[PDB]
Amino acid sequence: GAYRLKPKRTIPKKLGAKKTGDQYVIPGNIIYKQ
Amino acid sequence: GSWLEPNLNRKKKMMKGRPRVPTGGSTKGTTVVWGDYGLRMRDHHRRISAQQLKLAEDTIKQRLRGQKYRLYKRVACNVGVYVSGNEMRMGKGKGSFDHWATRVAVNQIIFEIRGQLHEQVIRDAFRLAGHKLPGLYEFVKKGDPPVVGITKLEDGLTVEDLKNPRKK
Amino acid sequence: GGLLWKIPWRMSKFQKLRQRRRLRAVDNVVATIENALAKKGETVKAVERWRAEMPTEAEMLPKDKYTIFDRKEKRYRKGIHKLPKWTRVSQRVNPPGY
RNA sequence: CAGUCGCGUAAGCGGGGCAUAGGAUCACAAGAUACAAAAAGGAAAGAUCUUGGAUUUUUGGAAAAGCUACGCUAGGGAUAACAGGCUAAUUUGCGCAAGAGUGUACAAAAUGAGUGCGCGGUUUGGCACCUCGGCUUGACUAAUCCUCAUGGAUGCAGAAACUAUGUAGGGUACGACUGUUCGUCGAUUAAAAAGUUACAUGAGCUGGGUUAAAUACGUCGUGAGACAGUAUGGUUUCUAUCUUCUAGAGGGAAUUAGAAUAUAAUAAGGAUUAACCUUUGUACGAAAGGAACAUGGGGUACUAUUGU
RNA sequence: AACAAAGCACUUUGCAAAAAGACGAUAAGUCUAAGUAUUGAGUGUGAUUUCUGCCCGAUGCCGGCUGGUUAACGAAUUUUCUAAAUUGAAAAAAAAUUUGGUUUCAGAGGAACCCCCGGUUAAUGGCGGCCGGUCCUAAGGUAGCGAAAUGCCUUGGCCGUUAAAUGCGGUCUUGCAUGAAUGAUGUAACGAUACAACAGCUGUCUCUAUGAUUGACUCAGUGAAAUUGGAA
RNA sequence: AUUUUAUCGGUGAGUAUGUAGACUCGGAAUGACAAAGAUGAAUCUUGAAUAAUCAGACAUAGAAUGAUAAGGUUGUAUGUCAAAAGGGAAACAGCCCAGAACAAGAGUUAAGGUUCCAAAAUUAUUAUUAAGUGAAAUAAAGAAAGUUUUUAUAUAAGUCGACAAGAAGAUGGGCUUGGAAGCAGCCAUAAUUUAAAGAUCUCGUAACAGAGCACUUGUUAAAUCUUAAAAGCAU
RNA sequence: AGACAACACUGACUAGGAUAGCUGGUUUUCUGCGAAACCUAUAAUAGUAGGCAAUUUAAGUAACAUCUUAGUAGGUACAGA
Ligand SMILES: [K+]
Ligand SMILES: [K+]
Ligand SMILES: [K+]
Ligand SMILES: [K+]
Ligand SMILES: [K+]
Ligand SMILES: [Mg+2]
Ligand SMILES: [Mg+2]
Ligand SMILES: [Mg+2]
Ligand SMILES: [Mg+2]
Ligand SMILES: [Mg+2]
Ligand SMILES: [Mg+2]
Ligand SMILES: [Mg+2]
Ligand SMILES: [Mg+2]
Ligand SMILES: [Mg+2]
Ligand SMILES: [Mg+2]
Ligand SMILES: [Mg+2]
Ligand SMILES: [Mg+2]
Ligand SMILES: [Mg+2]
Ligand SMILES: [Mg+2]
Ligand SMILES: [Mg+2]
Ligand SMILES: [Mg+2]
Ligand SMILES: [Mg+2]
Ligand SMILES: [Mg+2]
Ligand SMILES: [Mg+2]
Ligand SMILES: [Mg+2]
Ligand SMILES: [Mg+2]
Ligand SMILES: [Mg+2]
Ligand SMILES: [Mg+2]
Ligand SMILES: [Mg+2]
Ligand SMILES: [Mg+2]
Ligand SMILES: [Mg+2]
Ligand SMILES: [Mg+2]
Ligand SMILES: [Mg+2]
Ligand SMILES: [Mg+2]
Ligand SMILES: [Mg+2]
Ligand SMILES: [Mg+2]
Ligand SMILES: [Mg+2]
Ligand SMILES: [Mg+2]
Ligand SMILES: [Mg+2]
Ligand SMILES: [Mg+2]
Ligand SMILES: [Mg+2]
Ligand SMILES: [Mg+2]
Ligand SMILES: [Mg+2]
Ligand SMILES: [Mg+2]
Ligand SMILES: [Mg+2]
Ligand SMILES: [Mg+2]
Repeated sequence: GAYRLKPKRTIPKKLGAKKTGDQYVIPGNIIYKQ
Repeated sequence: GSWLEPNLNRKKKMMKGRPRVPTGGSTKGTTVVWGDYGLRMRDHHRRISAQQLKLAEDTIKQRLRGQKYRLYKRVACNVGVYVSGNEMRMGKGKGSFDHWATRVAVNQIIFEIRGQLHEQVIRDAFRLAGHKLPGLYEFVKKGDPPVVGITKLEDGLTVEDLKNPRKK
Repeated sequence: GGLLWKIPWRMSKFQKLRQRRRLRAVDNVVATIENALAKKGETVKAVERWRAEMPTEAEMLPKDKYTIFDRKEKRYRKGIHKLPKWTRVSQRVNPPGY
C-alpha cells in the first residue's frame, strides 16, 4: 500500500506447464495453462 | 531533454537499483571514444547526482575559460531518486522526488575533452573536477586499453586470459 | 551493531596451510575418480566439467586461494574464511578482472 | 452416453462471447416432481428439481454513537513518554583536502562560494533490544575565556589585538528579569569559556515548571466533555543488610623469643590565583602612546634599603 | 475566583372537591397549607451606581383553519381448504355455482403528534465577506471593555516603576479566539483569595559562630519491624 | 522582398557511444518435472488412532524499503539456534568444526593452534617492515629526499651538485596610458646574430635602472654511486 | 465537592447465585520417536478451525532420497543495443 492503504493480493493463477516431456498422461489431463 | 534533466515523469517512482557490476568480462564504457582525454572513476561503482555532475562541469569550465575546447559527457542522469523525510517514520509509502542521478560502473569514463590545449592544462581541469566529484578519479588518454572490472588489458592481455581458470 | 562477531579480515598462516591442503585433497579425489574411469574407458559429465573450468591448487594464485569476490567491498575482494562452511565447500574461481 | 435441434457438399462443429475482473445459507416469490400426509379421506405445513429479487461492500455473510483528568479489573511490556542500547539523516559539534574569490599589489597574514574525504556522539530525529531548574557535593574530558612558553603576520614599529602551535595547575565572580537550562540586561573583572558523568547527584535537599481530583476564561464539541491553551490551589515515604567511602578500633606472622623509645627508604594525598609599583617614561615612535629583561617592595622588632 | 446570598427577571399556579410542584410496586393520601396571583413552585442572574443593543430564520414552547394527514373503527371488496347440494361432466376426470364450517385479502370516511399559519430572546441560541462601492444573511457584535484569569504570533508598541522589568500599573489597539442577566462596566466597604511596590524589620542571605534541652553514643533492664532464592 | 550559416528545435541515415524492475535478438550454472538403472541408514504411501504450532532470531548471498543508516522493516535461497552439549572465536543462543549412552588411552583426527600464562615448533626456506606498525573487530581522501623491488633512463663524449663568467643587437616592437622601456592591458611574436640568449618565466621601479630564470662555456669531481614512474611495507 | 450515608460510595454493607480467548501453577523414574513459529478462513491479528504435519503400529511399496544416462518445461545472472 501507500499513504492510502490499498490491499492488492490476487489469487495465484498458476499458469504454465503441468506436464513435461515424455510424461505419461491420460485423456483429460491438463498439459499447459496459458 | 538534457544530460541532467531527462524527459521523464517525476511522478513515476523508480526503485533504488544498483550500478552495473560486469562479472562476465564487459568493457562497456571504459575507453575514450570521442575526445582525446577522459576522466575515469577508478575506485568503486557509485550513483552520482545531477548537482555533483553539474558542479564538476562548472569546475572544468572555470579552469578552461578563455580557451578553445570541446567537452563531452558520457553519463546521463536518468535515475529518479525519491527521498522520504528524515523526520518521518518507516513505512507509509515511498518518498517524493528529490533529484536526478546516474549509475556509473567501475573504471568508466565520465567526461571527455578535445581542444587545442596543452595536456597539463587539461590534467589540472580534470584534477579539480575529480576533487569535487564523489570517489576517486583518474586521467585517461585516447588509445589506452579497456578495463575488465578493475584490471587493465595491458601488454597483450586479453579477456580470454582473465577467463582462463589457469592463471599462475 | 552491538553483537560482536570477532572475525579478522585476514587469515593466519595456519589457516592458509590447511586451505592449501584441502584444495590439494579435493584435487586428489577428482584425479582418483578420473583415473579409475579412464582405465575402463568411461567418463562422467561432472568430472569433465570440473577438469575444464576449475584449476588445481598448484595452478591457483594466492589471491584466489585466500579471498573471494564481493561486490559490496571497496576492492571487490573478501576473506575466503568469511564464506559459510568455507572448509567444506569448493571455491576457486572468481569473475574475470577482479 | 442418452434425448433433439441448427449450420454444412462433406469431414464435422455447436452445453454463449479471444483469454484473464458478479457472494452462500435462511426467509420470501414463481414453476415443476407425486415423495410423506400425526385416527381415516383431503388439506395445511414440509421434501426434491428449476428460477428470481442482495455496496449480506467488515463482500465465508451482526440491525449498532460518544465521554471519563472520578474511573475499575485482568494482562502486555508481545506496541509508546524518561533513561540506557543500535544508528548518525540532522545539529547551535569539529577536522582534513582542494582553492572560485576577497585581501589597493599578492591565493594560502587574514579570508574561503558551491564541494569532496572523515572524526565525534552535544541537538532535533529513526529503530523498538528494553517500560526540568535550583541547592549541596564531586569526578573526568580538552575541541582554551583568563593566567604561562611560542611560530606566522606588503597586512608583526611599540602597545593592544588577530591567527596558530604547546599546555587543563588554578580560576571563570555579583546582581535585575524569567519556573526556567537557555536567553536579555546592569555593573565589576586577568577572565567572567564549554562539555561528559541515568541531559552526574530527590532511599542528600528543594518542588517554582510539567503536574490527578476543585474552579474559571477562551476555543472546539448537539452534549457529556476536550485542548501541544491560560489562570489560582493542590500529603514529596523509608531505623542502611551488603559493596564502595570517611574516621576510629579488636586480633594478627615477625627473619622468626618478646619488648621500651626514637625512626629511614618508600608510598598515598595536600598546597597550586591574578594584578600594581619600582625598572622608566628606558627600547620603539613624527607624535600620541608605550614594552621586554632584571632588582626590590618580611622591618614604625632584627636585618636590608631609601630619605633627612 | 467555586457554592449560597439579599436584590433582579422570566415561566408557571383560579383553589368547584386534585392550585401547581413533589412523593405514592399505586392508589387512597400526605407535604404544599388550616396558604390563595403582593400565594406557592420552577429557572437563570447575583447588592447598589451607570446600562442591558440587533435577529423569531434553526431548536423548544404557546396559540390557531368547518384544512391536509389520520391508527383504532369502518361504507365498499376478496381468498384458501373441506362437507353437502345443484349444474356440468356423464371417458381414466375434473371444473363452476349456492350454503355451513374454516381461513385470507381489503379501505370512502375517520384523532392527537406531524404538515401549515402566527407569537415568544432576562427561552435554548446566532450576531458576515470582498474591493466609499458591491455580494450575501433571520440578523450581521451595538454601547462598553480590551496583550485581559481571554493573546498562538509575543517579552505587541509607548509611558511610569528597577543600576538592570518576560513582572506590576497607565495607555493605544487589526480582539488567532471581548461583549451585554452562561449578564456589560466603574467606585465605597469587606477578604488567612491572587499579583506588584514602598518603609520598617530582621541569621532569609553575605557567612556563619557560640550557648541550652531532648535524642544520637556508652553501661544496666526490657525487647520490635519492613526485608531475605542461596552467598566465600 | 532578399541570401547566408561549423547557432536552436525537427526529420532521414549509422553493424556509432552509453543507459535498463515493467527492453531481451543471444544466453548459463542452479533449481524443477518425469523415465530407466544402480545405491542407501524405511527415510515413502495407505489403514486405524491422534497432537503440538500459527510475533520466531541471527549468519551468508541477492533485493525492496530507509538515507547504498540501524542489533531497522519486509520477501527469496541455505544453514544454525530455537529444542544441541562438546572444541575454536579472550568472555559469546544464531559464526567456524562437530551431533553428548558410560569409562579407559602420552590412541587417530576436525576447526583452531604450538615463547610463558596454556596441551603442542622459540621447527625449516625466501623476502619486507623499524613504525611495538602489527601480533583474532583493517578508520578515509591526501601529503612526503622513510625504505625495498621492478621497469625505463643519464655517465670520464665528465652524469648529479656547487662555484666562476656570460645571458647580445634592430628595440624603448606597435597600441594603450599622466607614464607602459621583456615583465597593467590589447595585437603581433616569419626574422637576425651567437658558445648560447622567450618581443619574455619570477622579484623590482611612478616610469627607467637593477637582481635572478630559461639557455651557454669553463673549473671541481663519481669507474656498480644520475633522474623519473609504478608497486610492496611503513610515517 | 460526584459531598456524605458507621474499613468501602460516579452508588454502602451483608447473604445467595458467575464468568475470565488473560496471568500464574500442574508433584516418581527409565526407554523409543520427535516438531512449529507457514498457508487458508475467522467480529480476526494474545484466540480458534482446517491443512502442511509430530507420534502409535499394521498393510503395502513400480514406496522415498541420491547419483548416472537421455529428455522436457522456463528467459535470471551475464552479455548485448
Ligand atoms: K431569532
Ligand atoms: K421560532
Ligand atoms: K415564526
Ligand atoms: K385511509
Ligand atoms: K466593538
Ligand atoms: Mg476497494
Ligand atoms: Mg573526489
Ligand atoms: Mg556489545
Ligand atoms: Mg390424516
Ligand atoms: Mg471476510
Ligand atoms: Mg476466498
Ligand atoms: Mg480538570
Ligand atoms: Mg520490545
Ligand atoms: Mg615573529
Ligand atoms: Mg606543578
Ligand atoms: Mg539528570
Ligand atoms: Mg538517588
Ligand atoms: Mg493556600
Ligand atoms: Mg552495617
Ligand atoms: Mg620519610
Ligand atoms: Mg627605621
Ligand atoms: Mg445587579
Ligand atoms: Mg395537586
Ligand atoms: Mg453565577
Ligand atoms: Mg458575574
Ligand atoms: Mg380493523
Ligand atoms: Mg378527513
Ligand atoms: Mg439580550
Ligand atoms: Mg446572556
Ligand atoms: Mg541495652
Ligand atoms: Mg530469448
Ligand atoms: Mg531484525
Ligand atoms: Mg519457545
Ligand atoms: Mg554449542
Ligand atoms: Mg589466543
Ligand atoms: Mg600424543
Ligand atoms: Mg607447554
Ligand atoms: Mg599494538
Ligand atoms: Mg610592451
Ligand atoms: Mg612593470
Ligand atoms: Mg467533577
Ligand atoms: Mg466520596
Ligand atoms: Mg532422535
Ligand atoms: Mg522453521
Ligand atoms: Mg463475521
Ligand atoms: Mg485472545
